[PDB]
Amino acid sequence: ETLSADVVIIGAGICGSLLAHKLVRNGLSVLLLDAGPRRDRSQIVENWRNMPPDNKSQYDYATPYPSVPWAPHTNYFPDNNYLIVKGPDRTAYKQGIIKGVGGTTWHWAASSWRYLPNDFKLHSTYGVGRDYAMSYDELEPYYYEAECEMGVMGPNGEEITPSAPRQNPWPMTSMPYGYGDRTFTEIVSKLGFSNTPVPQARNSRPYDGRPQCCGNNNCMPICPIGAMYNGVYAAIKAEKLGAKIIPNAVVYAMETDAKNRITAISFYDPDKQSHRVVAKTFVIAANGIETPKLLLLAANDRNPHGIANSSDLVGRNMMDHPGIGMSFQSAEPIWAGGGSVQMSSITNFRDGDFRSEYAATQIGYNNTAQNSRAGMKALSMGLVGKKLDEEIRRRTAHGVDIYANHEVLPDPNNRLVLSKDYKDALGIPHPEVTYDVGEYVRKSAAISRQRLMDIAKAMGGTEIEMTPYFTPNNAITGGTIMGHDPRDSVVDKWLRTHDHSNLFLATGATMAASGTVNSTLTMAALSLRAADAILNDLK
Amino acid sequence: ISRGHYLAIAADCAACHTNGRDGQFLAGGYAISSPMGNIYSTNITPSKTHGIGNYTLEQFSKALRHGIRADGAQLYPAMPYDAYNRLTDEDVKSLYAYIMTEVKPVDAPSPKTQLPFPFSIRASLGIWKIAARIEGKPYVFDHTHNDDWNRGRYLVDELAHCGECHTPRNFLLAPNQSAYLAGADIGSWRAPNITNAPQSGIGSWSDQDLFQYLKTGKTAHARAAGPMAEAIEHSLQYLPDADISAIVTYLRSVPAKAESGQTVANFEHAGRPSSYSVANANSRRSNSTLTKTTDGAALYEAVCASCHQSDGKGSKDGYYPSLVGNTTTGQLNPNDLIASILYGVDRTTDNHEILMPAFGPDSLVQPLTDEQIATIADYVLSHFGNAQATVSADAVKQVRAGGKQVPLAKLAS
Amino acid sequence: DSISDFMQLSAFATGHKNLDLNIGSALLLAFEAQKHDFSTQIKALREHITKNNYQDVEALDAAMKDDPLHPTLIQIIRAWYSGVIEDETNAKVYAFEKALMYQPSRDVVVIPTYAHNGPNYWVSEPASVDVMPAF
Ligand SMILES: Cc1cc2nc3c(=O)[nH]c(=O)nc-3n(C[C@H](O)[C@H](O)[C@H](O)COP(=O)(O)OP(=O)(O)OC[C@H]3O[C@@H](n4cnc5c(N)ncnc54)[C@H](O)[C@@H]3O)c2cc1C
Ligand code: HEC
Ligand code: HEC
Ligand code: HEC
Ligand code: F3S
Repeated sequence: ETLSADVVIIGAGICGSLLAHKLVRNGLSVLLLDAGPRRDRSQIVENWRNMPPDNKSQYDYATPYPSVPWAPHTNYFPDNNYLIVKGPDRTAYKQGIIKGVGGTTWHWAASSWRYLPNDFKLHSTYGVGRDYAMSYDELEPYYYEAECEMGVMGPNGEEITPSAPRQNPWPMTSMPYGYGDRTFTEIVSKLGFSNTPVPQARNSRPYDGRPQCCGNNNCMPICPIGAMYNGVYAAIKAEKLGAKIIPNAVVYAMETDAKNRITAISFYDPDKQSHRVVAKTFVIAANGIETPKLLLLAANDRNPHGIANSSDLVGRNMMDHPGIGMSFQSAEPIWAGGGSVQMSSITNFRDGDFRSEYAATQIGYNNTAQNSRAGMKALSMGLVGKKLDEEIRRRTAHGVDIYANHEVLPDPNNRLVLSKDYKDALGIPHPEVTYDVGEYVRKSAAISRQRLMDIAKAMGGTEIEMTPYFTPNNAITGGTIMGHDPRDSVVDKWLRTHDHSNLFLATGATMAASGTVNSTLTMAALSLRAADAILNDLK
Repeated sequence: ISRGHYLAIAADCAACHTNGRDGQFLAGGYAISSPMGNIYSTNITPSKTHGIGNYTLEQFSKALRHGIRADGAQLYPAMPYDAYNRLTDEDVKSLYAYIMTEVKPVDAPSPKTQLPFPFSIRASLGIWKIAARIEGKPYVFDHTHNDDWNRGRYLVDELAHCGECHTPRNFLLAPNQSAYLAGADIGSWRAPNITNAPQSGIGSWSDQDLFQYLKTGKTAHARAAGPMAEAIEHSLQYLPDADISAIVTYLRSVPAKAESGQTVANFEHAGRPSSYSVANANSRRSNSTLTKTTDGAALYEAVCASCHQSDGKGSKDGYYPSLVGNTTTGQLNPNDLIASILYGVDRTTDNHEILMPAFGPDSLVQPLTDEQIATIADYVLSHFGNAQATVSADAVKQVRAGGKQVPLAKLAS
Repeated sequence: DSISDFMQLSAFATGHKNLDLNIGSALLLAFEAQKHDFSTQIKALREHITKNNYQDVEALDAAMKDDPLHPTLIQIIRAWYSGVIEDETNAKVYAFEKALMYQPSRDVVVIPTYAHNGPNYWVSEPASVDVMPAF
């Protein structure tokens, strides 16, 4: 079988599933391919419950999702070494991904953020980084459409230090703060930092047939009742409308004609049997890591350097949010755990004139419950009886986790060369990232560390543990940079590859700037923009 | 509000003449899952072209009570005209005034109901009405009882038409007056017995509990779902406290219709102090897409134990109902439990909405198969609800299909 | 016999009388699988408690230090509180939402996957640190 369809989307993540749902909502036949298997939320919940408590204390977000050998994903507690990272800041790009129908949004914190207008003209405004191919106004309708689709709650009536001015209010209103968030907000307000609610793809009220969040505080890595948004919802909705989903479909090769248009693609099943797929329009929505890997791996005779790699920019300009963690015991109880895992963040330093010199930061407070961490730490101290219970209670009441993410400019040397030393069960080379944080982020962190120290001192923290390295934040952006010049970018403002007019890249790898906050909402907005472009093309 | 507005709210005409939350209101277009097909409610807004704007007082009274349209065609029994037949003339006049003056006209045609032969033609319904003994004199107050009892009976029978769904139907799909309020199957859902039977019905319910359930749909031992969700969130929650008290008073006087094999009340089933084993779940790790999780207790813990606690007693504040001592789980007929699992609970009272996520094939949170749903229901019944009740995959499939197909519907094949 | 002895020793060591029987049986089976002479250590420990008449596990831990029976007692306490016996990432979990390390904050901090009372409980003020909830 040749598996014909009008449009085939490689990757059933949030971007791929949203695009497929929008397409099938407009009378287009869509074939949805995913390298991973189908996943059930309840089974993931059971896997997390039976995960060892030490894997809950330290934030393991991949063990609940089994790593299939044909399409492995990152698992950093045994460090399966699927994603090899090199460079002076290799620790900053140990990104977590999940392969399957639903993608990495199976275990995200659902912090749906709208980029500031200056995030799309960073280069024109401050002289650093790259400019987006489109302005914020051109993405605002798609921002709102994505927010309505996933049900993004937020601080409807509030005034915020710049927060992407909205034409319409949020579909919901932000759920009330927990005790920890209120205490943190008061402390940082006394310290001069503005703690504001994080716009989340969470249900403060029943919505889309999904319940209100009971505050399980387990948004990372699975919400047992499904009160967040996951890409599996869009995948299910698209399948209900006629889209065909083929799990365990590892796309490995693409075929091109004389006009460089993509004519057909091929994928492997777990048994390494190749199936061919022919469609009018091809879309790759895999990842900021898997999409450049597929583009480089499927290099043809017409494209020796890789698909849509005429500019030699596929895999370059990879950015993320290098974060600095911090853990300590507050003098006053914080009782972390009430509500979501990420309810608030300090958006005071999301913009300013300082961005021409050093990166802008997003200081936040982690609201994950500390009972597991407190119990493990107290047991590690060799306490017994009543003292053990008192120590567990004190450590779970005073446990505080503080992070500080930054913005990294698109550096051409942050490559995604295919590894020449490692492969998987299908023989596909593992991705390999050479990550350098850069002087921008280093200068930003020089001040962010002082800010974290001030926050710790304000709470009178003890046992202050600070990460000496940079931590990842799973906002895999760049790899197929966007722009107007075909020789300086991979895709145009419509997320269509310059080399092949037949191919669309509906991933976060198209973004020209990492921004200061999480970037999946912008990914969804770009996917919906690409959906509009595809619909105009085919009709 | 005007008298006509209150009567329209009590009669729940806006629940079936409004196509869900959207579709204006009283504009028709709502699909009623009749046993032999789909019957669409007609437009009621006073539109002189697409509604009933040209209806006279006599024509409207005929349509409301005797089920005869303006042109002369018989309305389908989906109209509870067998219940509205005893409405007083003043009430009908007030309703007519409310429909003519207090609702803006809507010019939008409703889908035409197309039933299979011999139900295609709406002319044989005269013989059906003759056989159903529908005709009756308008309601009058019985002087043997007090005014509260009379008003409660009026609300239960004529206006709110509780017997439309809580009274079983005979072969001809006519009301079975012998088993008055004895419980009935209305498709995917089953309306329980609500007579004064201490064990089979609601005789053991406290007056405060019954009043709270009718007003809000939420009580410690029972939660309203499905047709009660709609009925309470559209009509009952807006009724005055006096009307609900009258309804409770009348219900307390309903003759009891005992059920076969009933020993304790549906809400008096104690929970078995048992649960699942965490240790046994270790082998099921690295086993996404739970198909090897055939254990009922493990399935309940994975899917349902997040909200209703592992012991089934629910949350402390009562937001998540206690499956132990719950009427839906304590029912001998597990139809309501299977329906709750398949479709969920969605009730918006006083602008505040609870929501069970659906767990059927069309679920967004966690789709479940018939075997998995049957196993979960069996575990819930054995441990938290009625032990004697049992659920098989065939029962779940039949509830999904819309309940038992009545023998009368088989005649259109 | 052995299961009852293990349950009694666990009740003494953890200091809490209410211990799940199924969880205890699974823990005992896992311990005997890991150590083939576990029951001998259990009997030696209980003999020590009976002979020295230790009121609580505080006194038993303060005394008997450096004895070869300390590691197994600490292992029993850790297994009952955390629900695991091994430190690896694939270790079997024998108790979640019932492990004794979650109970001291059960009244305030949510055992993550299992919900607390209602979708807006966190608006209320939390309890004092200085009070132990139950068990
Ligand atoms: C722990 C964690 C927390 C996060 N929290 C947040 C947050 O709060 N806010 C936020 O905005 N973002 C957050 N993110 C980021 C978010 O998860 C991702 O940005 C987003 O899911 C990107 O999804 P995607 O559709 O682009 O790709 P994915 O959803 O990751 O993958 C799409 C699919 O493509 C498939 N695929 C890959 N390669 C191939 C191939 N060659 N052939 C076929 N199929 C293939 C994969 O199997 C996958 O199912 C978080 C991420 C992590 C790991
Ligand atoms: C007129 C106002 C009434 C009154 C007084 C009652 N009903 Fe109903 N009812 C319907 C359904 C489908 C259910 C059960 C849903 C489920 O299975 O969870 C009920 C339930 C009740 C109860 C609770 C009894 C118990 O759960 O044991 C009570 C006290 C009750 N009802 C009283 C269906 C309908 C319906 C549509 C067909 C209509 C109209 C009514 N009910 C009306 C009334
Ligand atoms: C696992 C699949 C189950 C099972 C077997 C049941 N539930 Fe729930 N449930 C939830 C809520 C919020 C309600 C009530 C709505 C409201 O009161 O606003 C319910 C209701 C039920 C019932 C009905 C009780 C009655 O009618 O008296 C039953 C039989 C039932 N449930 C069984 C919430 C959730 C939930 C999210 C928090 C999850 C998951 C489940 N329920 C799962 C299950
Ligand atoms: C508020 C009290 C109430 C009034 C007044 C009312 N209905 Fe209807 N009504 C229907 C259906 C279905 C029809 C058409 C079926 C038929 O043709 O037999 C109908 C027909 C009518 C008609 C005939 C008009 C025409 O064009 O067919 C009128 C008038 C009417 N209803 C008024 C479902 C309902 C339901 C069930 C949800 C309820 C409750 C209900 N109706 C309550 C009410
Ligand atoms: S996503 Fe929801 S179910 Fe709880 S864990 Fe977070 S509020």
